[PDB]
Amino acid sequence: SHRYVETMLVADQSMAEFHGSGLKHYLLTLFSVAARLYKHPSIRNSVSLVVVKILVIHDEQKGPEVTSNAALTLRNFCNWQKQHNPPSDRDAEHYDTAILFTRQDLCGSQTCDTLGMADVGTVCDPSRSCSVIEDDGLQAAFTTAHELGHVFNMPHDDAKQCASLNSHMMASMLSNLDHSQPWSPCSAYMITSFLDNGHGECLMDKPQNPIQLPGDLPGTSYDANRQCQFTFGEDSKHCPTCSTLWCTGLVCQTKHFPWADGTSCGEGKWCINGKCVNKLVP
Ligand SMILES: C[C@@H](C[C@@](C)(CS(=O)(=O)N1CCC(OCc2ccc(Cl)cc2Cl)CC1)N(O)C=O)c1ncc(F)cn1
Ligand SMILES: [Mg+2]
Ligand code: NA
Ligand code: NI
Ligand code: NI
Ligand code: NI
Ligand code: NI
Ligand code: NI
Ligand code: NI
Ligand code: NI
Ligand SMILES: [Zn+2]
Repeated sequence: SHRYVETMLVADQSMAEFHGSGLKHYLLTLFSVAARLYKHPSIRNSVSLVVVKILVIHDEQKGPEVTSNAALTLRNFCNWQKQHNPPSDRDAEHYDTAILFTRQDLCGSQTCDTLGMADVGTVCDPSRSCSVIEDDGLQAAFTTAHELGHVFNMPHDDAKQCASLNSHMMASMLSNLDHSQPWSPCSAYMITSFLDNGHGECLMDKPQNPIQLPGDLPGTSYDANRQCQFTFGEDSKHCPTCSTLWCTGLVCQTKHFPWADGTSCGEGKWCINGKCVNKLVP
């Protein structure tokens, strides 16, 4: 059976100001990458992330209170998004989940290494189906997949329950993603059970005129200078391939993330899975 995750994307005042007019393309660029990831066969389910609504909070007072407190920010946003969801799924802009994006540096009690936040097993509960994502660059696309995993009842891959079942999207710490198997067996089992138990019944309807997702690779929209800007601010640029984006700040810096797929790395070549390869595949 085919599940469709009708989504409202929301950007706060920090996003509007930082991104200007290009904000909405940026949000859908990030979300198209998430959608691709959920179409990977390793999830062992048929799941279509679709956009039915986008809100930009130009005026802070017209949005939820956003703070460095990542937990309090999720809760603030989860309460706030209820007033903007039409009561019936028959409604066209009715959404099964809501995601907030902020330039704000998210922190837990311990560090500000926090990238994102969601409760576990909330997808068909309109009071609880929410995520907040830190915009630290195109890599936030993967924070978004991760958070939605939690929303789909996925625990981290080092959770005790994942032992006999189990590099993948639901890792508790950042490292090299297996591009041939983005989702672990634990992950597949856990979303599969969640849906089998009946907690994905809201996802069966098809969206009405959903907001169209970019079909091109993200690096086609955004060159390496732009990617450095997204992560390090507008004055940053690409440091004088593909494996690690290094950026100015001659002083250079990196969040140890690859160049986005599609990023030009010479005439006739672009990045694909951290490798500079010919655009005309043999
Ligand atoms: C207690 C929280 C832990 C929390 C907030 C930790 S975290 O913010 O550091 N975090 C873990 C790493 C994860 O990595 C995503 C990712 C994967 C591949 C690439 Cl290529 C890039 C990226 Cl970005 C992002 C979120 N956390 O896990 C939040 O989700 C917590 N919250 C919910 C839980 F279910 C468990 N723990
Ligand atoms: Mg890739
Ligand atoms: Na942070
Ligand atoms: Ni604007
Ligand atoms: Ni666009
Ligand atoms: Ni305020
Ligand atoms: Ni594995
Ligand atoms: Ni400037
Ligand atoms: Ni360059
Ligand atoms: Ni470092
Ligand atoms: Zn997590």
